[PDB]
Amino acid sequence: CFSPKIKTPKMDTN
Amino acid sequence: CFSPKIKTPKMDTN
Amino acid sequence: CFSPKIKTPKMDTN
Amino acid sequence: DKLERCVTAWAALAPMRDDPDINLAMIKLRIANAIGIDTSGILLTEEQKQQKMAQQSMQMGMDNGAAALAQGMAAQATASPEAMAAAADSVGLQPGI
Amino acid sequence: ILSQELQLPLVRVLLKQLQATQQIPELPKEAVEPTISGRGQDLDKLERCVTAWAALAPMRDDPDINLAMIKLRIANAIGIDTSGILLTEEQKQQKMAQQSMQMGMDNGAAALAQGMAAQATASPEAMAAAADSVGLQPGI
Amino acid sequence: AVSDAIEARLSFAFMLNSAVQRTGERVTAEEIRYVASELEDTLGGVYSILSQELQLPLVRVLLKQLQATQQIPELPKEAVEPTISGRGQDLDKLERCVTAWAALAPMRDDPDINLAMIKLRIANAIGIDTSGILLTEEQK
Amino acid sequence: AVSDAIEARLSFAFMLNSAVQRTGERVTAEEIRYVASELEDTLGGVYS
Amino acid sequence: RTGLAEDGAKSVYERLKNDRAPYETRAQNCAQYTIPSLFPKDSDNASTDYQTPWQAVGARGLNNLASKLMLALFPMQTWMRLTISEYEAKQLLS
Amino acid sequence: ASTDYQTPWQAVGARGLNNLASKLMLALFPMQTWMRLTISEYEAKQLLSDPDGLAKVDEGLSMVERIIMNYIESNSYRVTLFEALKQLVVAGNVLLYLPEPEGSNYNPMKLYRLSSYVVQRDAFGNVLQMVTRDQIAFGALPEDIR
Amino acid sequence: PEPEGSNYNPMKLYRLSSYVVQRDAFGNVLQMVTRDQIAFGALPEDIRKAVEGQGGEKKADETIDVYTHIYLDEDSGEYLRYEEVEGMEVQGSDGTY
Amino acid sequence: PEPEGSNYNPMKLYRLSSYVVQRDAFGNVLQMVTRDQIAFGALPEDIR
Repeated sequence: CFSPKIKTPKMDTN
Repeated sequence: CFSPKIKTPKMDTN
Repeated sequence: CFSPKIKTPKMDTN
Repeated sequence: DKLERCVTAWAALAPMRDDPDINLAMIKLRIANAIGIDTSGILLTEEQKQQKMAQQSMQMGMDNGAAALAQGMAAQATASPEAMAAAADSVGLQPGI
Repeated sequence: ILSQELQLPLVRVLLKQLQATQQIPELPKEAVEPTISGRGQDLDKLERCVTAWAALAPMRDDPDINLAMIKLRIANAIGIDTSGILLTEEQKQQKMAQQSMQMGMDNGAAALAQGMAAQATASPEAMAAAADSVGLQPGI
Repeated sequence: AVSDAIEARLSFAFMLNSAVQRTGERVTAEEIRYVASELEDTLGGVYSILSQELQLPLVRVLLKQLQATQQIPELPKEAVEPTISGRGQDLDKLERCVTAWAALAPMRDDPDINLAMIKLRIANAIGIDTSGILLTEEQK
Repeated sequence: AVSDAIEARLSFAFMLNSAVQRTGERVTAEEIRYVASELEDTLGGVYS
Repeated sequence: RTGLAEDGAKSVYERLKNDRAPYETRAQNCAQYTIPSLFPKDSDNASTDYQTPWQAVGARGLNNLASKLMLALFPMQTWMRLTISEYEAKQLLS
Repeated sequence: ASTDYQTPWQAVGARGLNNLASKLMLALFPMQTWMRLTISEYEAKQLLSDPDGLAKVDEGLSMVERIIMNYIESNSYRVTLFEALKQLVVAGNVLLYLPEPEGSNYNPMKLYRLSSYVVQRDAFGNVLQMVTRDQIAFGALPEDIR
Repeated sequence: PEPEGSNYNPMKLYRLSSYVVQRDAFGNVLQMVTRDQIAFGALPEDIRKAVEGQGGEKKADETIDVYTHIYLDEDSGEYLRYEEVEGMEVQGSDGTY
Repeated sequence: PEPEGSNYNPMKLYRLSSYVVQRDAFGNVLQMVTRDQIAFGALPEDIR
């Protein structure tokens, strides 16, 4: 259940 | 059962 | 049971 | 001085590199002979010309093969998330993070 | 007169003396020597042809003028020996074949490697075969 | 007049640049350069002794003293020192090869001339040590 | 004349640019540069 | 101490002062006409006045020569080189 | 030591001599290599089979003359050669002795002025014999001579 | 002079009036003597003991003639060196070059 | 003078008429005395 590429435009930092 | 390429962007250092 | 191209990126010396 | 005169004389033959009429090898030998340098080894032997042709062929072959291999190997590494984890475990990386 | 009185007898004696001591190869007996203040003249003649032939370079694609004839007349006008200067018909064919033979290997090596690399990476099991072949191994 | 004449010849002996300035009249740049070359050549005459008399004993003593204090590493015992007005000579030789080798650049794709041989002869003609300049087959 | 002669050699000893300028006559540029180096060279001795 | 040092350092110095005397005389004469204070006499002291020579080429010549020798023998660039015998070194390293 | 050498009334003599020796020194012993070891072309090709072997032969000869040039500079030959050239301008005669090199030590060659040596030479021009004088102190003498 | 660590160690210049050299016709330097006129206060400690031990009271400003003798040794062809003050060799000044 | 912090600390110049130096023939400075003529108000506290 994982995907490698880093996501930056809208997602929250957490 | 193995994959050849290095995985670099998000993988845990392990 | 053989493949022609040399394998270079992740494999070990053996 | 003799060598540098040959190079300048030979460099003058560069414009006619693609000339289909003149035997440029014969002119190059005649130019070197007229200068008076030792002509032994300045001209490539037929086997040496074949070797240079092979080396540049192998240069394109290995360079294209290295590019083609990595693109193909990368595709199999990212084919599935399961194979995606396999690449990490191979190089020593981890999927869980 | 010092060319005849001094230089030429000097060369004549040296040729025989160096032949007796084997310091020079035995001459064909048809070799004459001028003492010239020569080879530089031959180089000067050749340089004129190259420059004159370079004047023909912008007209390489001329459909009217027979450039091969013009080059021969230029070489004759200079006075150099034209034996072997112009490529023979079999020599031009050899250059014709060699040009095709070259990129035959260039595209052949490029095409062979790309397919070979692709089939090596066709499936992970086949990829271990490449590793086991060259001495590599999957499990590291 | 005699005072100027004696002062003129004393000036040349003492390397004074008033010698190229001359007693009077108009002067030219090129001749001043050439006669100044005469001054620097006869300059080498007077310090030729001081190279052996002063420069070498200075270096020999300094080499031993700096070795005793460990300020320099211990010399291999096979190292000799010339005092040269040297390394600049070696740099000049190398720069000549690079320019000479750059003349070979337009014919990089020449199918006839063995460029590797030409570079070796050029390097030999310069006189530099050719060990390692040409790439070995394994390095290539 | 003797005043100019002494003042000329005193100018060189004091590195005055009257020495390159000269008392009279015509002067060229390139000759000044080479003799200006001489003043810069005898400059080395005085602060050594 | 035996040999040359049997007399003693001071005894040797005083005996050889006579041998070096002509060179001192010549040095004083050369200084007299170039730069009198460059090579003072043994009797010269803090009260000695050195007259300027009537000609200036000697002082000008000495300074120019000493400076020009200094640039030739000890320039900013390295004037000594350590050279290893190329054949001997190659016989030691591979 | 007490002799005073008068300046000549004319200056072209000293001026001409120094210029002559310096010009002779520059032409005879320049910074560039002034000698080359030449291998006769025909014999070499009779002993080696490829032009590559002939090229490495020239490399070895080029190395040898570099060592010779390095030896000349490291042993101050140019200092001694310039003095010899000055002696040749005024005397036309000088004897150069090259001592046997002991290791890599400083081994300058000894210059003999015309007043320190004699040579006998036949009309054909061969050196029949030559004697040199060395006036060396007892302490400075080598052990064998001592 | 012998360097002491990184300390400022300028070399000493002796004018012709302060030294003598004996040299044979062959050109070899047989012996050299240098004369130093150094005040008692400025004397090195080793030289100072020689002056003090010999006898008498010397003012700090009083000048002392120090003679350093370098001469060719008969054995080994080396230079033996020592400093002499007031007719007596200084202890520890002996050396070889 | 010894620098007190970052204050303005120019170095003092003594002309030949304001100091004496004694030097042996070897060239060492045995001793040297400087003379300062300072007013009572301008004197430092310790000298005052």
